[PDB]
Amino acid sequence: ERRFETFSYLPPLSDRQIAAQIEYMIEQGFHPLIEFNEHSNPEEFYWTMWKLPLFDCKSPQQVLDEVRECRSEYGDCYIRVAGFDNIKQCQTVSFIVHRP
Amino acid sequence: ERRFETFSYLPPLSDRQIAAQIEYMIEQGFHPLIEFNEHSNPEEFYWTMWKLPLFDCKSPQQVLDEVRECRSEYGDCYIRVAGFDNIKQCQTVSFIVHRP
Amino acid sequence: ERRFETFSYLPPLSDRQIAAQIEYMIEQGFHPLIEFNEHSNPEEFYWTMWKLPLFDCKSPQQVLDEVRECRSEYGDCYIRVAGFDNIKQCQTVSFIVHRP
Amino acid sequence: YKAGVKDYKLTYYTPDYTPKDTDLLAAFRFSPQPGVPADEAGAAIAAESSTGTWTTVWTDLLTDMDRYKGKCYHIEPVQGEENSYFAFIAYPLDLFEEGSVTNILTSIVGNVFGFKAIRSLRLEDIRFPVALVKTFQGPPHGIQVERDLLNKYGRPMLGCTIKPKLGLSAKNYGRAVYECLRGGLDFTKDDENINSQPFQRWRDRFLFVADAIHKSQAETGEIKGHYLNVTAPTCEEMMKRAEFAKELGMPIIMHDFLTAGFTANTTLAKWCRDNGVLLHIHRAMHAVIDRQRNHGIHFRVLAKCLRLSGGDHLHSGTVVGKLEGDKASTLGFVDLMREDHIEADRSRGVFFTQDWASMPGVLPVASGGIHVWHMPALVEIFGDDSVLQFGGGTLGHPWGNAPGATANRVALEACVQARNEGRDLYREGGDILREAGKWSPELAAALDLWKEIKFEFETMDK
Amino acid sequence: YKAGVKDYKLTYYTPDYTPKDTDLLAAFRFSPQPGVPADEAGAAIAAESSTGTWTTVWTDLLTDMDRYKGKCYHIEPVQGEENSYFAFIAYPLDLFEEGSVTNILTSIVGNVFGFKAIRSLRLEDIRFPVALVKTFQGPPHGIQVERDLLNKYGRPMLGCTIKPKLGLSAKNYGRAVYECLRGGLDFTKDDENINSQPFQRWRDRFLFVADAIHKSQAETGEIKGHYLNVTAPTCEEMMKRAEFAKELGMPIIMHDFLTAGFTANTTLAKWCRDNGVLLHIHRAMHAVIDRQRNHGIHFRVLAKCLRLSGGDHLHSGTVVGKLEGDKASTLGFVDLMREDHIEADRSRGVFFTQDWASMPGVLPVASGGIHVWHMPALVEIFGDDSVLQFGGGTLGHPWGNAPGATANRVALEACVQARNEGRDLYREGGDILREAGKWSPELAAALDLWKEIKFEFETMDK
Amino acid sequence: GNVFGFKAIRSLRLEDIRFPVALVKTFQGPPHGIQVERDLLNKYGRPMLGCTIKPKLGLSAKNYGRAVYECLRGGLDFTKDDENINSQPFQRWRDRFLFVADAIHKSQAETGEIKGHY
Repeated sequence: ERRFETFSYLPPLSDRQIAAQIEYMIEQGFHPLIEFNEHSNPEEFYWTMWKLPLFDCKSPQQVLDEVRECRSEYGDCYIRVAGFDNIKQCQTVSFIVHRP
Repeated sequence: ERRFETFSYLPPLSDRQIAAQIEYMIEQGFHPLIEFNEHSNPEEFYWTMWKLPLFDCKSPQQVLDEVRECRSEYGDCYIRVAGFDNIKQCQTVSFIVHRP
Repeated sequence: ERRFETFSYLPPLSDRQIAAQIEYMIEQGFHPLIEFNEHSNPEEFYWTMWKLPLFDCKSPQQVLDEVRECRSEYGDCYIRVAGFDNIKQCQTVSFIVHRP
Repeated sequence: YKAGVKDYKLTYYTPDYTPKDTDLLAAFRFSPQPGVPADEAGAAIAAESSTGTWTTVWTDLLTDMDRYKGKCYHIEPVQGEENSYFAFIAYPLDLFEEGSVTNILTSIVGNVFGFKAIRSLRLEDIRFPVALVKTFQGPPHGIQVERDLLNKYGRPMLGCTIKPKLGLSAKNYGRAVYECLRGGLDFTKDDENINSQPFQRWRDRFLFVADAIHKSQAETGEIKGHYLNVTAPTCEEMMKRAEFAKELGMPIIMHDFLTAGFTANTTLAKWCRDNGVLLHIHRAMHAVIDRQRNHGIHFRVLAKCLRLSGGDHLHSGTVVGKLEGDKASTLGFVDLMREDHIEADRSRGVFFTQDWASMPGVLPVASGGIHVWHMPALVEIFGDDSVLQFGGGTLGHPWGNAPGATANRVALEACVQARNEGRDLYREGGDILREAGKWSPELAAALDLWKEIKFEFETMDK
Repeated sequence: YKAGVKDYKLTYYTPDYTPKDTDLLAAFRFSPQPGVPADEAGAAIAAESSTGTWTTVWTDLLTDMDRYKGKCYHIEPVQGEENSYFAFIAYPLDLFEEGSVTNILTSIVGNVFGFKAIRSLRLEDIRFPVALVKTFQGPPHGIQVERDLLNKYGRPMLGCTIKPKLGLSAKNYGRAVYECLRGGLDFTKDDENINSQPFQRWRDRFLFVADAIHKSQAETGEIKGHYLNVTAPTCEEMMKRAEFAKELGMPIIMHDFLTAGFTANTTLAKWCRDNGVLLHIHRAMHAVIDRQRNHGIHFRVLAKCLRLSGGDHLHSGTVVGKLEGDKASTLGFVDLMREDHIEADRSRGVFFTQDWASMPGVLPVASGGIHVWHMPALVEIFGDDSVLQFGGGTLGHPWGNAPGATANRVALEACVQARNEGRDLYREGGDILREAGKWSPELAAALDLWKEIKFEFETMDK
Repeated sequence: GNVFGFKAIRSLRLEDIRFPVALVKTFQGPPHGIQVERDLLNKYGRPMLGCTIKPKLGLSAKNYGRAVYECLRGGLDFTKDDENINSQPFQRWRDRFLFVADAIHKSQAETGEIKGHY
């Protein structure tokens, strides 16, 4: 079966664990980012972005609502969440949230 | 006529000018050195040394006596005087004193 | 002063010391060889040979007589002796016996 | 000019001297013979390394000796031991050649170690001034660029070693590699001494490994690599092997730095930077040079030298594994390896404030004698940015290879998630592992079989 | 197939085995932790070097392990010490790659030294089978060809180092070399750590040394040479330096074998054989690796490895000098270096009969802290075929350089003549030296000045 | 690069640059320097002398060589080509190089002093 990087061998993640993941994303200053894509080749690097990184994050419910909207409009595509760092300039967290 | 480097187009230097030369030699802390050689090719760099540099120089007459001894023992060879610097590591003054 | 390889710093060797050289030659099984030459350049390796090595040497007086004969016939040339080894296949001792 | 023998302590003992931001410092731990004053011995260590000689010569007066001479500016005793002292030595920058590690090593540790007046000697730390560190090339890629190229975030990288040491032909090597790749692993390695033998030539091994990697990557959907060994007798042979490794499109190769030489390693780092292939470095022979406590070279100096020469991956001990390593020193020199600004802390084995000037980091690697039960504690010590290789932790699964790889990956990811959620790894590792193995039978089997093995041995280097 | 952990001693302890003329043998001296049986430790030593691992995997059954596994066939206790034993180990020939020293070193001493179950370990000797030694290149020229090319017979060769170590410009370097050469010496050498510095670039040093060599050779009438250093950070740089050294017609160059790596050294030996320029090998860093008695590598194994890789001159201690060396071991491994057939003799530190199969010899070299009074005894120990280098024995002459060179040459000639005639050097050396110095004032001055210095220090390695 | 073309500035001029040691250690530096040049050319105690060939252009190869030889034999040390002489229809670079080399060799043999030409 095709696999999709880390956290891809666990049974599907529950919403509460995703909320904990997001709060840990915000805890040390990483900012969220939402990407969607049609294909899942392993030689492609860039994915399509959605709005901008949410610099004014104040609660996990905001990012959860944004992911819900992302599924609402483009549900027929792979949808994933990444996290960004502004000190070392390198993303650190990447996992798949919405599978078709 | 074959020339012999610096100070080689003048009438022969008198002894008093040599003494003044040597005084300026020792004024800035340069140390004398005596070389004698047979041929005067312009592709040869090294010459045969005589004793050691006179680190305990106290008077021009000492180097004059050294040149006199050098002429006494090897008068059939070109005899020249050089000066060394201990901080810039490169010699600065060179001229011919005794011609065949 | 021009030098002539080994044993070129001593006063000329006496005959008794040459005899000592010869019995040392024969003691470990080296054989003598006599060569003569005109020039003494250091860029030349081979020298002209004189008959054959004396394999059946029995006394140093024989080598001394051979050197005397070589001086008698070709006295106007540098004359030297050498020792040969038949085990390791390499000459070991070489020195000048007749200077000009 | 006055010739003769001259005592050292009058010329090479200046405690009023102050280090500059340009000078290069070194720290020695030494024990002298009875009847030898400590200060004279320290003067000897300083003098014999830069310009010393047992008798003065006339040429000594033809240069400015005071500008170049090494200096020993601090001698202190260490608590708890007798006739053992620390000596600090400083060198001006005009002493060394730009951009060469070999010259530095020869100049510093060339002759001093064979001195009569010293019972034992051991170099401890080296401070690299910024003006010198700017000259060197640095690691070919670093950490950030490697992570970006390989597209792997949020978890430590995983690896395994092919077993046994030798005995396999090319096709079976490829078969084992393919089976281990498809289970859920990322990296697999050739073993240190496999270069080219009568039973298995190198070209066939390269070809079969490339084919297996391609097939597994197509099957699963993950960027998968494998270290191809390159260690060769001559520069030409190593260059040829590297060119062939590039041609097939493999993304990573390995090399032994200490046993092949810093010259070859530097040229390989330069070439692999020019052609953009990741470099993996193995620390073979290091046990010969760092085992003892009183004689030899501590590993951290070699780590700094390697980070100067070039390399992305570096073996760094296992703490709880089968090879010698103490937790404090391991953490200290790991932080020396990765970070950019490290302040002095004698508690962790670092002696001088060292700044790298934005030179990229080098990934540490833990390998040797670890299994599933070691996952939690390990993840605590290293942090996220690390590569863990299981020697017998994957192939030893009684179900083959793929079940072992799957169990290893699930265990590691469960530990990273447990720390991610906010739990304490050290205190609850057993519970996390049991809960993780509740639903995946392979993890449960590995946990059941490999809970009885522990390695608790006294540390020689204290 | 049955996975799990297994004891080593049940498989790798065969005292009935008999060595063959093909197998490669090694001897270890080891001291284990308390409570560890000796046989188990020897089994572990032979295990982790060839195929062993802490658990058994399925792939172990895919090949004929018994054909490749190492074997430990003799463990004995050494008299005078406790918990210290000799362990002999044998390896089949199919373990090693033909014509490479790096692979042999990595396979033998790669990981065993870092074992937890061992308190101390030291490799003592290596036996090279003929079938393997036939593969390697051997020294570029040897002894006989070198002597024939340089046209020097009947006396040991002489040399001198340029001092101070660093701080001289190019022209002063050339002048010092010319003065040292015209006095009557044969070789002058750069120091070990002079490669290229901000004060003295390499091209100017090469040019000026070449000019001095040419002028002195024209003046005196004897073939004179000089060791030009080559140690470089990359293979390309070293190749360029070698090409330039060839272009000017210099007959000899030098290289640091241990600190640059065996790969670079092998490629340099191959190039030197191809272009016919004599190769000089220095022995830097050796004191890091051979100093202690319980941990490290004894020098003679490095000497054998170097003789396999390639080299004409090799540093070999001084016995009475300022560097560590014991008379028995020095003589034993010197005879190991030069001769062709050597039988076992435990009194000289050689353990196995070794045959070179007509591979040419390598000239030993003694240098460091010697002067005129050491001439007789020295000539007694080494024999005729040797090269002696005086560090401070020539430039330290109170009359400059040429008087020192003349004194050295007269002293060496007088000693070789005294032994040549039939006198005993050891008992009459003072009389020979005084008689020789009767007529040449320089020798008398050197004898008068340098009779008060003696280096009598206890030997660490006993 | 771009600062000099700004609007809010009527005039601008860079005055000095400080190079940190960490950066200056990277560069190659001059090929030889002063000390090595003086040692190679064997000239001490006096400033070096030089001369330009005039007129600017219009000389063939042989007249160029003759002028250089005549000026060199008088007691000078260096003679130079002029800035814009690279290669023209009246005088190419190979002939000029050959003739200047011949003149240098002959003058050096005649006088006994090391002589050069840019």
